[PDB]
Amino acid sequence: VKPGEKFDVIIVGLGPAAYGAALYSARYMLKTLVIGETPGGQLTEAGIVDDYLGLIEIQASDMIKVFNKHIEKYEVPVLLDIVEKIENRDEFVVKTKRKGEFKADSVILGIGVKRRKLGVPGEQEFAGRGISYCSVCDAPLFKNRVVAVIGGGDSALEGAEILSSYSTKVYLIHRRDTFKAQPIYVETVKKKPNVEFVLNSVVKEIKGDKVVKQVVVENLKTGEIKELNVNGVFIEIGFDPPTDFAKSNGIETDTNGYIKVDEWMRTSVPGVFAAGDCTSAWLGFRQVITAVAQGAVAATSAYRYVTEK
Amino acid sequence: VKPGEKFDVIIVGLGPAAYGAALYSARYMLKTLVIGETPGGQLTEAGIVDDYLGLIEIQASDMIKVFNKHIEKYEVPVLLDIVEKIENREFVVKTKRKGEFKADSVILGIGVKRRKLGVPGEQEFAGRGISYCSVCDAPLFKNRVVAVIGGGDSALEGAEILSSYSTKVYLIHRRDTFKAQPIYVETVKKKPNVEFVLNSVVKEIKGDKVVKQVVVENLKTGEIKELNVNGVFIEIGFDPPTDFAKSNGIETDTNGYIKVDEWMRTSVPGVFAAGDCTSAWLGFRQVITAVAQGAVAATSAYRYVTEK
Ligand SMILES: NC(=O)c1ccc[n+]([C@@H]2O[C@H](COP(=O)([O-])OP(=O)(O)OC[C@H]3O[C@@H](n4cnc5c(N)ncnc54)[C@H](OP(=O)(O)O)[C@@H]3O)[C@@H](O)[C@H]2O)c1
Ligand SMILES: NC(=O)c1ccc[n+]([C@@H]2O[C@H](COP(=O)([O-])OP(=O)(O)OC[C@H]3O[C@@H](n4cnc5c(N)ncnc54)[C@H](OP(=O)(O)O)[C@@H]3O)[C@@H](O)[C@H]2O)c1
Repeated sequence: VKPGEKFDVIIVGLGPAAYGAALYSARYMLKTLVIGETPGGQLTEAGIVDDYLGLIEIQASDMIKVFNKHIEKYEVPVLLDIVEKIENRDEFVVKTKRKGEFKADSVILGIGVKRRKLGVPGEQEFAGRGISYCSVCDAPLFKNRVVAVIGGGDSALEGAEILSSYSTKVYLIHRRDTFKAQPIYVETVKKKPNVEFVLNSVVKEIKGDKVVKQVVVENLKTGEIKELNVNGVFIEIGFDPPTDFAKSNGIETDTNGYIKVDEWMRTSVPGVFAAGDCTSAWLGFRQVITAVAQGAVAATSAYRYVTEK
Repeated sequence: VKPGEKFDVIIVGLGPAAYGAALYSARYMLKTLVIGETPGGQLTEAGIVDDYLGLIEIQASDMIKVFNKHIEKYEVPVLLDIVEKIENREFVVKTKRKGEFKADSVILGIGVKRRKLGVPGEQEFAGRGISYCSVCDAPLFKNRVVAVIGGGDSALEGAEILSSYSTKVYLIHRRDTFKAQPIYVETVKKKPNVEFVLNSVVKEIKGDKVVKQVVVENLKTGEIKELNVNGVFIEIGFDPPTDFAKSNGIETDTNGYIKVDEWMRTSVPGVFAAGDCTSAWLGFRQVITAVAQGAVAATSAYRYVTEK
């Protein structure tokens, strides 16, 4: 591909939603270009994926390999870079951090979201070695083990509820006295015999040997520091939507800051579609299967928009 | 399993949506039971599947096998039978010949039934050049001549994508007008390699090992023509499970599909649905989206049960 050159559609991102959209866009014979920074997106920080039907207990690394090979069978050009802006015109102009500008009749955003990190020692050290950011995804991996879940929202509460059906013991560590998660989940989890609430507390450090062995916690009231032996730590403290990219490109966001889409993945800007974690659809529920399917839908909406145009 | 046993969730159907919901249901630790008549559902009539990301050019029969192995890894019991009734008494699911089962929730993945055409050769050339899905199989017919039967959105969109891959397309329709959206008609109309064959019907499909011709009859003149084609795409629609829905107190939309909101919730609390029996992404009949809706319906089933 050459700086310049127009495409029927340019896909921003290289996570599951992006591959999903790429596969369908290429199969509809739209001239397609994928521009994204990290191949696999969040799959780069996953370990074993067993929630994508048909790809049994597959290594995330292998999942990325086969997703890329699948779109490469259709010869979709993939540029590894960052999209800086998406300019409206008649036709779209998409600027990258290096590779230049490209034109397109439609654009599909699969930019994902940034996971919020605790920012404490041991966090990167043990990522993928006892630390997970997805309870629904990795809970089955902790049957009869001891774990801690960190946060006080719907995903931390639902995480603890799921982990309670697998783990011997679950510590729900949250920094406030109260929870913003739905009261229903709170009441539900409190009633669990193997769940212990550790309120007004924050994690100070995550320790271990080859893997996680303990979480050091500080009670923010009593200043008291204590160590809990755990086999795993699930960080469920939320995400940062790409509200700045959206606003910066004239794209409407919902009341949560996510890219606003309708059923068929259409954004507020005619000709611009979006898929995966960056959208308002199925907020909360972030899985590979749903992002890949939303990509197929976004690609379908772009095909209809381009062919009708 | 045994009649009378209780489950957290019972999934009806054994298609991609059902596999999808069973996978997430078992992983949420919901005691799960799948009751479906035909394993793989519509996948039974497909050939190579190359639109489900990560499963490259896989035979539909092998997609069915790995889908089943994925849920059997979680020991989800599968009962091969037909669900006759779903009653709210918790739920009591009545099957045709295996008894009744109890459940706190139910996920419907019953799909739709393809409208049969029924013309000589249709059976003789199954998998032999006859397809029931233009978007799925178009890439397999690059530089080949094909015919598309139908006059709706499916047929027109099919003729549109096939016009891009194929040499030429014969759009054969029995009416003088189209049931497809006007925008679809004018778009196809502008494709130089799409030839409308209106007020016409297919009389039969011929070939040797594979399809080689289609015999069409003009309803207004009785004239007959043999058209040489390498492929025949039958796009005449599907019949939703309206009657099943109404018989079970489930609301349907204006097209007769089971109505669901964004979370795959039907009009009945505790009853969810996924895949092409639902009103969501109506007409988009893809394995990938059906599997995803199953994950969503299993998640809504999970939230419902844990909160009950
Ligand atoms: N309907 C459902 O079943 C469901 C399930 C899961 C998620 N969701 C949705 O998805 C969205 C995001 O879910 P979410 O619960 O992950 O995000 P969230 O609603 O933002 O809650 C996460 C919480 O973690 C805490 N936290 C943040 N940074 C922290 C830090 N550095 N150290 C310790 N604690 C920290 C915060 O609590 P404080 O700021 O209060 O201290 C924060 O609000 C929500 O809008 C939610 O409704 C829905
Ligand atoms: N919005 C979109 O872009 C889109 C795209 C694809 C599919 N869809 C959805 O998919 C659903 C079903 O597919 P569809 O729209 O193609 O079905 P459809 O709306 O029923 O149109 C198919 C047509 O095939 C003709 N036909 C039926 N039986 C026939 C036979 N035995 N011999 C010859 N011709 C026959 C019929 O025309 P006559 O009855 O007039 O003879 C029939 O209306 C739709 O209801 C729609 O919601 C939507």
